[PDB]
Amino acid sequence: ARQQEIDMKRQQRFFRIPFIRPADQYKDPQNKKKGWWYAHFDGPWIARQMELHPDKPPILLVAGKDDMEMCEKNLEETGLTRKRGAEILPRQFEEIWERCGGIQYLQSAIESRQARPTYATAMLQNLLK
Repeated sequence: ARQQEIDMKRQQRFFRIPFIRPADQYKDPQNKKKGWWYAHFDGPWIARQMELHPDKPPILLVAGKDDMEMCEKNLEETGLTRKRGAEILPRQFEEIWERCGGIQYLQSAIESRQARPTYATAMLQNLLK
């Protein structure tokens, strides 16, 4: 069943990491746009992904659809966890998620059965009201 897929009984971890682009990093100390990478991992994998770059629009990625775009490494295989407190709050993630159009993207794959009902999709269904 739908809920059977989502199943809100797994691990939920959200993180973020503000890293500067190498190219801009050295070519110009001032002209070094900072890119923020956030990802809401679920258990050993992830279900929500969002990228923000001063030069690159809000790249909203999700499991199933942008499985190749989003993080392709388990929590330990990611690195954000190893960092110095990469974790974050769900309020911030959903803050930007709505600030751009993540829900719309999810609702699109959700209906097309591409979003892969894992957790965000269900959370989205509730976030719709």
